[PDB]
Parts: sequence; C-alpha cells; structure tokens
Amino acid sequence: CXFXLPGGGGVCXLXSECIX
Repeated sequence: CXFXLPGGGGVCXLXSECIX
C-alpha cells in the first residue's frame, strides 16, 4: 500500500497518481 505492489520508497503509484 498504497496502490502499487512493491514495498519501498520507489514503488508503483509513487505519489498522487496512486499511493498519495
């Protein structure tokens, strides 16, 4: 979480587009 499968700082949905 948020929206994005990876778990770290560089993740899918990095920022308002998804997570945020």
